[PDB]
Amino acid sequence: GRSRLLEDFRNNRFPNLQLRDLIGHIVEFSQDQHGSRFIQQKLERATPAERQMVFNEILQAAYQLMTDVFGNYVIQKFFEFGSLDQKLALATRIRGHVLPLALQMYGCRVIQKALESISSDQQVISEMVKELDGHVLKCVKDQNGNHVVQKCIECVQPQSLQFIIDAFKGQVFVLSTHPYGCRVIQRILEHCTAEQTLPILEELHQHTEQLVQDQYGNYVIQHVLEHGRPEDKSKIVSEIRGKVLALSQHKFASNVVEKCVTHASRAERALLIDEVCCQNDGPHSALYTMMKDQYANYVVQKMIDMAEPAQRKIIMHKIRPHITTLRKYTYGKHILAKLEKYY
RNA sequence: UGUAAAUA
Repeated sequence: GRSRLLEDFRNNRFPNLQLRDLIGHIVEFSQDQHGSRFIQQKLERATPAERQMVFNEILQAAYQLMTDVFGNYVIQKFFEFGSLDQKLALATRIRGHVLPLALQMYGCRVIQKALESISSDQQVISEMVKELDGHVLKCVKDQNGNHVVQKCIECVQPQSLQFIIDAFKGQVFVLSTHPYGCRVIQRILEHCTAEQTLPILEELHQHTEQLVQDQYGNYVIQHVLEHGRPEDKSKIVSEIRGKVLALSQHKFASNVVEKCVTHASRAERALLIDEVCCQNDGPHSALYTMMKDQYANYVVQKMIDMAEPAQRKIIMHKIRPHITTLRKYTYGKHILAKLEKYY
């Protein structure tokens, strides 16, 4: 039941209310949208004794607030402004309940806030992260849990995350096409050890042809091209070779092709470009097709940018006559710029 | 001229 004090506050009868006046009422106010915003605001100016007064009360109902639409922000504010003993005490209230919280709309924010707020070497977060063991795939696919999984990878020591890696065994193809999985895979590639990522990268290479044309998979492949080891870059490039023209005209894979052109060796780059500028297969100039394609024109620009002088001259000579052509097409109207300021 | 997730 709504106390008179909260009713009175919601009616603006206490225009200069001070945190101290909420003794006994902290939990009630935290579950109220306006009272919660009030407590959030005052915690940022509150003295330490005042924070502690509020803390003593929030600790008593911590789990309840953590899953509350408005109270979860009060909990988060102590992960922001509390001392370590306070944070650890609150995290103690998460422990035992990590899985349900991680799947809960509000609880999942609390968990991420703790992970960002408490040093990874503290026994808690260790205990907290292990609670996800046996539930990793369910969390990864969940709209709330997938952020919790990403935050663990971002904040915790990679060695303790071996269970996540094992969880992904044989699932890297499927999860890379997944709206959240692809994000989880990318955090793994950024944060885990070369030993842990070995099996991930293996499965990525196995399905590169399929992943470069996927709405989410294309991002995972680009990530390896931008941040991976050269030997993995080289593997992805070998899958593109022979398929430049087709993949260049593809909404998703066109992007992968650009990254291949950028991140390949000079030798590899030259062979990719050769496939476009200096070959003959059909009554059409591969370059002509690409120039004015909505997606491929971007690939052509990267090639012009990255080409050796020789290959660039040929690309320019083969575009030169098609000025009027380009004119009509929207997409040729950056290629034309480079042409004019080259001749 | 072109693609990326859950609170008041």
